[PDB]
Amino acid sequence: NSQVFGVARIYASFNDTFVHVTDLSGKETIARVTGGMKVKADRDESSPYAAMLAAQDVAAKCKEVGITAVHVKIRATGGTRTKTPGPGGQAALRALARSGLRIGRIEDVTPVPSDSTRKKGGRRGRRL
Amino acid sequence: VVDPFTRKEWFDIKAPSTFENRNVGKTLVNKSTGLKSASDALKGRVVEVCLADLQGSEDHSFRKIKLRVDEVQGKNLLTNFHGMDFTTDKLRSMVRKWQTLIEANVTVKTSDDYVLRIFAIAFTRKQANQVKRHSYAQSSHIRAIRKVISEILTKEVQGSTLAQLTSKLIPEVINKEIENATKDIFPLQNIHVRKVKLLKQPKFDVGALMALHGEG
Amino acid sequence: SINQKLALVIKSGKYTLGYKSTVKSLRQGKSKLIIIAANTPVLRKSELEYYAMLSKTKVYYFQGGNNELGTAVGKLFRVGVVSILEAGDSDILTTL
Amino acid sequence: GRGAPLAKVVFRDPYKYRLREEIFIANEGVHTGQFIYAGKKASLNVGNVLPLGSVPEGTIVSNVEEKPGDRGALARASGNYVIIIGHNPDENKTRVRLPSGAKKVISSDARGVIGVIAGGGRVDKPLLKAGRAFHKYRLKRNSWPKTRGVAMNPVDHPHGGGNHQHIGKASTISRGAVSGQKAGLIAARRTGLLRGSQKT
Amino acid sequence: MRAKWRKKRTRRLKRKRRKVRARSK
Amino acid sequence: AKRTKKVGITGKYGVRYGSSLRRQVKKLEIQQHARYDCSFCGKKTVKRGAAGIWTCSCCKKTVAGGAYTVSTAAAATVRSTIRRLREMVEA
Amino acid sequence: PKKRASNGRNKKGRGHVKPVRCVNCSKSIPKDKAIKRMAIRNIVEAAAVRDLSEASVYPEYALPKTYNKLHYCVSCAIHARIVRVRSREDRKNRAPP
Amino acid sequence: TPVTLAKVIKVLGRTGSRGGVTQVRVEFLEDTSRTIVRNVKGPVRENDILVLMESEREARRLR
RNA sequence: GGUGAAAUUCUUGGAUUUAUUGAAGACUAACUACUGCGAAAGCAUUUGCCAAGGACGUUUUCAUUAAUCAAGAACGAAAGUUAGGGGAUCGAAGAUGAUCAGAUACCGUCGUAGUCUUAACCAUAAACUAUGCCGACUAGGGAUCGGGUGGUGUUUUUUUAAUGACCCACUCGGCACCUUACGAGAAAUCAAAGUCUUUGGGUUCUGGGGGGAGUAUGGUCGCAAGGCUGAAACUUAAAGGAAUUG
Repeated sequence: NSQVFGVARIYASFNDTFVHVTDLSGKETIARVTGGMKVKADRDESSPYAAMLAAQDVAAKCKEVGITAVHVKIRATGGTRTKTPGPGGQAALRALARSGLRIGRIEDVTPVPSDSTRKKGGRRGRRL
Repeated sequence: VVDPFTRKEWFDIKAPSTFENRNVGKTLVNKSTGLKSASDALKGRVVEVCLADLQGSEDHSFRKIKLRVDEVQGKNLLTNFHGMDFTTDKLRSMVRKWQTLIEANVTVKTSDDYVLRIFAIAFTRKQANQVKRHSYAQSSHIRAIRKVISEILTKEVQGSTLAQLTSKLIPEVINKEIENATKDIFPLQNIHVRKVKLLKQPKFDVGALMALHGEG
Repeated sequence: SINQKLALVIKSGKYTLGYKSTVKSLRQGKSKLIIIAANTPVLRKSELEYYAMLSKTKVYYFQGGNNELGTAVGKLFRVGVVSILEAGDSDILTTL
Repeated sequence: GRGAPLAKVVFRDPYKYRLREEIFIANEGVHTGQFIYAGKKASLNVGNVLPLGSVPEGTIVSNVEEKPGDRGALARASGNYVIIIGHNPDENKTRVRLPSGAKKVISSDARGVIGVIAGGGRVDKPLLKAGRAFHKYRLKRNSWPKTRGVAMNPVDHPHGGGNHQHIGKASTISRGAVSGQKAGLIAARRTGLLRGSQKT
Repeated sequence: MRAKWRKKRTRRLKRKRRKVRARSK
Repeated sequence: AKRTKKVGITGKYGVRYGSSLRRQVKKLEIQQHARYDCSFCGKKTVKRGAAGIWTCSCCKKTVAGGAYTVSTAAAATVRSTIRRLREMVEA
Repeated sequence: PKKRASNGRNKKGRGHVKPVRCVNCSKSIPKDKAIKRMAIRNIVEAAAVRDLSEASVYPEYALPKTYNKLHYCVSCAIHARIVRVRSREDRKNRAPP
Repeated sequence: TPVTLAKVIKVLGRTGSRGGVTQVRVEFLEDTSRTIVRNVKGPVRENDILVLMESEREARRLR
């Protein structure tokens, strides 16, 4: 068991994805890139292909520093927002598997209230 | 143009020896400098760990432990207990349609002056021939269950400390005595302690931290 | 609760109302329970505590003011202290 | 001249056998005949004089000193109080929020009474009367009545003159104007009716 | 012809109409 | 009998001043001239003396507080939050 | 014409229930009405389970499920195909498939 | 770029908006445990050989 | 960030995320139903007090003490309005950025009043079960909540006992439901909308073609916005209601 652990927070959202790596602690982050900082089209920021490339480069920096096995925490925007992961996290986690790293201990974390503040759209909704 | 991974060190954290796996992993600080120490940037970290990895089993994977960094000793650092939750898949996977959900919490300061706010979740269940579809509870019964759970949690915590609390919360003996203590009111599957929290620490208690540590 | 069994005391047993009559009975040894409304000044409070430590009677701090204690004794005024000589029917003297 | 009443507090002098007296701008709730504990090691009541290191985060304290020892400068008028905001334990400073909504970073050894100054709610009652405002000012200082600068002469004030009562040049006077020119809106960021954000 | 703007134009009908009668009376 | 319909204690302000300001001063004069319940002695025996000063006249006590009542809403939040934080200090 | 004898959905004998916000458009629709679906997903999809089990430590541990109970309104449900509009008679066909 | 060879397992059916893109499951020609859904442009029979510029897209139904 | 795709804005003075800790306010999800309670509006965290309350049980009690209600009174969602104390999130007005032939509109970013609350008004809603209220009878069923009763029933365990839960059968009350029509209806549909030309159990309101018009004016209430009461002149052959075919 010569494998050391880290944490990959994958924040999937309907505008962008986040792939973020920290230690077993929570401060002192390792490396994070997004599809939104990967491609330049401003609508492909939350593409599965975008999260795939972000996972590839996070895996590159991760294998360069030497972190091997990673606890995965995956989440949505949450709160009074969407609650549900977009098209990012799935392709990101698949690409992190196909990288050559090691993945364990996946559990969903996403912030969810005991009946928070109002949602945005105002009683009649985002009627388009 | 600076590349701080030429600066970040590697510290091996150690768990209290209640857990069989004393080793957990390695965190990282920046450089021990004058006026800005790596120990000082290490003083307040909190680590979340899967209790399957600490206990060496697999069935215990539905829990998570929050350890607290408080002391460092020469490329080695000691952790102290800070809180326990379940994991979200397990909490949702328990919570079913068609059964009431008995749920309680109590605050208690222990023998040593850790105060803890400690939670307990229990459900209803069927009884093996129940042709009625759903099996709820009268809410007067849920009152009786909260009373018994408050009594049994304050009894099984108040006369102990962090060490005996850890030794009780690992193998699930408290909810064992709870289930055994309320067979006689309502069925109650999935009796569990889901969330304990430290609130106020005592004075720094690092001798009991060695009473956790220091064997190996 | 305490209100029901105090109403039971005023129904059956016997009492005295008022500070002067309370301390007079407590010198005379005719009383067993002293009930103090919590808005009594701390001097008179601790004075009757000292007299209770002398007399080996039971004492109890009625959780409220003398208005609440007047309602608890069925009178339309304030009672700072009420001294139970004997309950008659209440088990208050046995419990608490 | 205050609305906020006072408490003549009788202390004991530890160094000489006498009774040294001090006057406090009281909080609410404090009363005649009240034991009142001042200093660091005391406990956090309403009426006691803790320092800001030994209050926790988020405590209502009034008559808060500004620098260590200067005997009370902040938050003393009839109904004010200072929230403690959040600390920095080394280099011992505490951040407070001031009754003008201000965020200040003051000395952790600054004292303060705990609570909110008595005589709150004073300005919710209309004066109604020149008579009422007259006695308010004749027990403060001679700054009432105020004749309008546009209804003086031009010699008396920079707005005076004209066959109407109008001003002519813009009435937002800057800070780098000289004295005699500063009588108007002084160095205004913005004017006009605030239908807008608190901007802090 | 239509009734909710019978209604809001009715309250503005009554506003203009009441003001002008309060002028003359 | 019935003295006035809706002005109350403000027959001493007459026909002057505008009815709105007579409303606010009706409410606040009721408050600052009404008696209160002294918790120190359980008697309805208080009056105002000045802004803040509230005296009980039977048991001859004084207590500082709001300019027009025995207590304000701000001081209610203050006593509860001091009681909370002092309890968690105890804890 | 009264289209439904259930009026929408099932109060039958309360008065006011609390309202709740549609997931897709945040319409504040009361909880009695307002299409409920409980959707669970595995955190990984169907094609990546073998991939992750091939690339995992801690052999044969578990694989947990995201749960979510999506509320929906009428407008969003019928617009996004959770619901189809049904014939006059099968309106009473209360059976999920 | 390590180009990917593939071999047809079975077609599913022409989807897309205008209809002109079929979906086929293919096996990577060296890993018989790994087959994958894949959008193809022209006409695809069974058991023939595909070329891929990447292997980890596995795109979905198009409308 | 944000979107249908964008731009307003925020960013090397480190924005978003991460972590730690604290504060602030509202909220009370997952349990969450063709379930409960309340006169209704309405009410979902624990615990305590405060008083209430329906139903059940009753070889108790009093013995018509009732049913329905003009004038009259209480409560009365939310928006309002009068001053506080709060004031986080969402957010009419407003600001902009979009979309457009134009957008003072939907979409985007904010933003006051509000949201919250204490004290005081207001008295309205699709306050909708669009079905007055009390009564008696008329048809099949299975689940449901609360109370009761029975069972050579089950279980819990320490051992049968004490329950408590579960099962079977009944009964009263309860929110509903599923089938048929003896019936009702103009019809959708209905266990009440049935027991109506074969027409009458007690009783309260309401409507009399559509507009005009909830306007006029008189009256009262209200700080005000407005409430309750409320026509006429004149105009028009329709306004409509379930249902069939296109």
